Amino acid sequence: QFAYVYDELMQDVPYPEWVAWVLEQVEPGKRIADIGCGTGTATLLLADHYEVTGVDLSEEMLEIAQEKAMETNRHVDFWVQDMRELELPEPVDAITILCDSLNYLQTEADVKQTFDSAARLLTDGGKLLFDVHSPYKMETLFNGKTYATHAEQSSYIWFADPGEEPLSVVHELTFFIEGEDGRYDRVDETHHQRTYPPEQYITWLREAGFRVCAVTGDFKSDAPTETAERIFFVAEKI
Ligand SMILES: [Mg+2]
Repeated sequence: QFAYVYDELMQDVPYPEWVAWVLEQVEPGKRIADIGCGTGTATLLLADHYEVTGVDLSEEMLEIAQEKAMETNRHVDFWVQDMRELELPEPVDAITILCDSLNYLQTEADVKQTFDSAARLLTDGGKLLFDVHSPYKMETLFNGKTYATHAEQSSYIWFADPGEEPLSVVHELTFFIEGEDGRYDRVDETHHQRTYPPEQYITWLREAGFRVCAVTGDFKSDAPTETAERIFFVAEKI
C-alpha cells in the first residue's frame, strides 16, 4: 500500500492543531464532511468529536483511511468523490478542507465549482472551513527549495519550484520504498498547487453564497501578517 509513504512524510504534522481550530468554529457532535482527506489522519481525529464523513479522489488513500478507522474502532464513512462535485445523501453542518488540500485545484473555475458544491450540501448556518498557502509561502518555501528525509519504510526527495501560473508550485516527489528484501523501489510523482491572495478567495466565497466570518493566519486569532504562511478561512452559508 504505497499510500503509507504519505503518512510517514507527515508523521510530525501537528494535525491536532487543525482539529483544535475546527473545535473553535463547529460545535462538537455536529456532522462534518472532511473533503480531500487523503489518508484521513485529520478525519480520524475529527471523528473523536463529530459525526464525520471523509471524501477524496484517491481510492488508495481511502483504503488506508478505512483500515486505520477500523483498527481504532472509529465509524467513519470514506467515499471516492471529487471536491468540485460533492454529493452526500445525509445533511452536514460543516465542510472542512484542510491542510492546503484546496490548493490542489488547478483553475479559478475549479474553486468556484468546489464552493458551489459546498453551498449545495450545507443548509442555512452551515460552515465551510479551509486553510491555504499564502502568496508569501509560494514565493519563499516553494521557490526552488529541496526537502528530503528518511522514515522507517521509505525516504523521499521533494523539489518545490514555481509553476507557470502566478502563485503556483510544482512539487516533484521521488519516494524510495523499502521492499521485503531490503532493497528499494522508486516511485516518482508530480503534484501541482496554486493559491491566490485571500481577497480572491473571499470574493469567490461571497459569489457562492457564503458570509466570510474570519480570515486568520498561522493558527492564530489575528488577521494574516505579511509573512504568514498558512491562511485560514471560516465561512457560513447564508
Ligand atoms: Mg443564517
